[PDB]
Formats: sequence, C-alpha cells, structure tokens
Amino acid sequence: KAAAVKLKIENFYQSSVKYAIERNERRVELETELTSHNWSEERKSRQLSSLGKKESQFLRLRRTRLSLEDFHTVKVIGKGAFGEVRLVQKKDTGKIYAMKTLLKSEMYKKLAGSDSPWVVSLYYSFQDAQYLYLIMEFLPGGDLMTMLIRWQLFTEDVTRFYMAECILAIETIHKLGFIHRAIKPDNILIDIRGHIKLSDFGLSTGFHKTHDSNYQTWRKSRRLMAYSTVGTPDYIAPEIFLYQGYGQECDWWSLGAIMYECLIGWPPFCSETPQETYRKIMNFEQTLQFPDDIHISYEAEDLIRRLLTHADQRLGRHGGADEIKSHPFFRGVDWNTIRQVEAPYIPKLSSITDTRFFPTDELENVPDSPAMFIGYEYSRFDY
Amino acid sequence: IMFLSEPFVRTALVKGSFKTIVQLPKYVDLGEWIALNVFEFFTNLNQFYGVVAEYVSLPASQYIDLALTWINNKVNDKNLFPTKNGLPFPQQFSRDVQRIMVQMFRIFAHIYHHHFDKIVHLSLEAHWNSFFSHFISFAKEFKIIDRKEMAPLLPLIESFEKQ
Ligand SMILES: Nc1ncnc2c1ncn2[C@@H]1O[C@H](COP(=O)(O)OP(=O)(O)NP(=O)(O)O)[C@@H](O)[C@H]1O
Repeated sequence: KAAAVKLKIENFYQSSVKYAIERNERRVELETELTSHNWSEERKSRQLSSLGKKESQFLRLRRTRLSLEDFHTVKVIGKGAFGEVRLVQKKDTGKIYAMKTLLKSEMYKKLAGSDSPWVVSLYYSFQDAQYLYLIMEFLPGGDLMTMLIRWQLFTEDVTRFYMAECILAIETIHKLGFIHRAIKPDNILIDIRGHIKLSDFGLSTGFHKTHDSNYQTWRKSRRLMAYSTVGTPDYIAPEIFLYQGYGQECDWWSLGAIMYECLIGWPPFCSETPQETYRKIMNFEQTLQFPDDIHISYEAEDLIRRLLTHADQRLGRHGGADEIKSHPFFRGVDWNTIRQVEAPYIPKLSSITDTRFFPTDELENVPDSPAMFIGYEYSRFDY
Repeated sequence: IMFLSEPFVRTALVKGSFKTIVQLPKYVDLGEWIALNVFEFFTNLNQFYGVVAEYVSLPASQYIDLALTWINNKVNDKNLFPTKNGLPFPQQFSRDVQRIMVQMFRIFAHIYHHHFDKIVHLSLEAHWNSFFSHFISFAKEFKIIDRKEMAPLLPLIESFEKQ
C-alpha cells in the first residue's frame, strides 16, 4: 500500500548516520555482553557442600562515569614530550596511584593487554579534550638513574642483583612477543620490596636519524640538566640507526650500556652532547674505552664485551635470553628465588606519601597549553 | 507559499533480532540494572534527537533541551547513581524513573508523530523502530512506564513482535 522514497537532501545530518553504524555495534556489544552474563550456569553440582543459603552474590560491576578533579593530586613526579606524570590519590576513595598525563591530538602515528611480575601493571585510561590520562601501580622506590645519581654504584653483588632480575624483566618482554626496545635507567622503577618493574615504552616516540654534520665530585658532572628534551643513546644499539634489523639483540646490547653505567658510572659512549652519539655509539669498537680504575671482575667485564659485541648472528647464537644466564658472572641465583631475596637496597620511607626517592624541584615546560567525563567498557575483572 | 501542518506516523517494517536482553540477569541487584538500561536509553534517544537537532499531537515543543537536559543534569547528579564500590541506592528512585523512563517517551513519540517523517528520508528509518521497540519492551517488561501514558504511540506498539 505505502510508497515513494529517497530524499537525503540536507546539510543537517551530514554525518549523523553515525547513529546508525554506531548503535549496531553497541547492540552487537549489548548482545554478547549479556550472554557474557552466562558465565553463570557454570554449574558445580560437584561439592557435597552447603546449603548455607546462597553463596552467590554479585553487584555485579559498573560502567559508571569519571573525571579529573575526582583526582586529588598529591605531587608531581615526571614529564615528557607527549605529557607529564605524577603521584596522585583518588579523591573519592584514596589510594596509591601513579598518574600519566599525555598528548592526544596533536600527537602522531594516529594488540596486547597487560600483567607480568616484572612490568608496571597499567590500571586504566581516560581522556579529556587535549590530554590523555592514565593510572598505573605506584612504585615508591623511584627510578634507576635516580639511584645512580645519589651513589654511582660500586656494585658487585649489588649489580649482580640488578642485572639477572633485569634479564628476567626483559625475558617476559621478549617471551610475550615484544621488544621493549627502550632500555633506560628511567624506564625502570623500583617497587616497595626493592625489586624491579619497568612500565613500557608505552609506546611513546622519538628516533635518531639520520646523522648531524657540523664542521668523586669531578665525576658529579653527571646530572647535566637531567634531560628535558632527551633521549640520549645511553643504550641505543646501533642496529636501530642505521636501518631496520635487530630483534632481541638490540635489547641485550642496550643492557650493556646499563652494566657499564652501573659499575664505572656513565654511558660508555657518554657524549656530553646529544650527537657525539650516534658518532661514538655508531662506531664503538675503537670508541669503547675501559678506564684504569682497574677494579672489575673478569666476569663483569667479559659480560659487557659479549653484550657490546654486535647484534651478531652468523657464527654464534645471540641467540640470547639464555646463554646469557649461562654466564659464569652469575653464581646464582635460582632465577626464581631472586623475586624474594634481600634487595641490596630496600627504600626506607617513613610514610606512603613519601616522594623521598623522587627529585621534586620544578621546570614547568610542556609547549602545548592554549590553555583553557569519560568511559569504561571492558570484559574481564581485577584484581 | 507559507503554510504548514502536523502529524502521521505509519507504518512498521524494520531492523532486527528479538527480545531477551532487557531481562534481569541471574542474581544481579535490580537498582544497578535499572540505572544501566536508563543510562543507555537516554544517550541513545538524545543521539537520535541529536540527529533532528533544531528545524523548528504535541506541545509547541522545541523545548526538549529544557526537557532532556533536565535528565542530562539529573543523570550527572551523583547521589542517585551507585558509582562507588558497593555504595547503594535509595529505591525511592521508583518515583524518579517511573517518572524518568517515561519522560523519554514524550520526546520519543513526539518524534514519531511529526518528525518520523524525516526519519525515513535519512534511511535510518528502521533503527528508530527496534530501538523504540527495545525502549518499550523494556518498559512493558517492568511496568516502569504507566499504561495510560502511552496513547500517542499506541499504533506502532500494536506491532508484530515487541516484548
Ligand atoms: N608508578 C611509578 N613508580 C615509580 N615511578 C614512576 C611511576 N610512574 C611514573 N614514574 C616516573 O615517571 C618517570 C618517567 O615517566 P615516563 O612514562 O617514562 O616518561 P616518558 O618520557 O614517557 N618515558 P621515558 O622517556 O622512558 O622516561 C619515570 O622515570 C618515573 O620516575
């Protein structure tokens, strides 16, 4: 009986068909998630147990609502090009919460979840207009370059502890089909128990290309303006610049750069400028020098020498993640028991707001600000 | 040259699947699952009148920002909304959404009356129906909406399968 057709002439809803193609998914999403309800009918008749009324209770959850200023900031912690990090608590409940401010647009490059023992576990995400905001588990023990400043470690069984435990830290990274490919003392955090959790590159950007063409208190000439631009080829296996390549061997190499700075106290290539690496770091071989402060074990030295060998394939293995554990440098440990052991240094903090292991100060630069509500929908549940 | 009129919503033929969604899941607190479905039905309806925005059996209307943002402000009033942990709800909310599920309708069938005319023309036509069917078959499930209230949209309600 009925008839006609086909108008679609108006500015009006230019895009408002967005309702149509969105809601379908929200309906698809609605459906499955309500058969996600049927994680019930799991049905144990198995036990002879209670009785004892109803052993089932579930809120269940909520998809809730959010904001900043629902967050009472405790203190500042760190910064970046994408954004700024912090230490905060939730104004409502109160809690130990790390806080990551970052840049959405404008930020470029416009997969995997989580977990592991060795990695800072990301809680969740939300964003306002310009900035991205995060929560991760707060790790009270600062970062590793921060520890290197206050005392440039004299190591041995201190560092024997800090590698190993870092080998395993990367172990789960590569095991999970990843290369962290950012090996930084400040990419590494120390937990309450004195052990290590590294967050991840995250993944926040930057690169060195192609090249540039121009034409004990005396050793405290470390801490040079921190960075506040960064990053240096502290590590930067020179398989990255130049071209594509690498895999794991970038990471192990990059840990040779941290072995050095732990023992004798500086990036081997310490450039005093940004671009004396690539340079030195590109080259090495000839440009890797071992000073006459002549104390080191053979085993500690030989290790940085198989670390700072190439990414080299061909005759050999590298081939790593093990053969690496095989090294005589490591007496033990059981490679498990390391998780619970006296950490040569466990942070002494009088309270839980203690920032004592982070350098407050100030800078105030995020070349962004002009200057002048979020959502939750997931599957699983924590903790 | 310069004359207008009113209504006429008819008829049917739309969208997909069936039912079973609006049913309270096993062993879930009702007060939650209410707030859930209504905190959906709002944004979706507003996303639909967000399509018909401006362009102006019904009031003189074109108020509806006055009517909807009453609810936009009232869904953002935290004290009716069990956000925190296990922190619970008044259950005097019965007066609240026996009012509030049905405020939504008064825009709903208002769109259906006069402005479901344009709805078709978009060729969104079939979404409005099952979404309304879902809003309804939620309300007809829980008696959340009173019966006498439903008069103007009753014809579309007569449909093949809704609830
Ligand atoms: N949960 C935490 N525990 C300890 N330190 C943290 C925590 N969250 C953030 N930080 C600090 O924030 C600093 C830097 O944050 P980060 O995400 O690394 O900035 P970035 O420029 O994005 N990444 P990177 O270049 O490796 O520093 C770290 O070095 C830590 O000092």
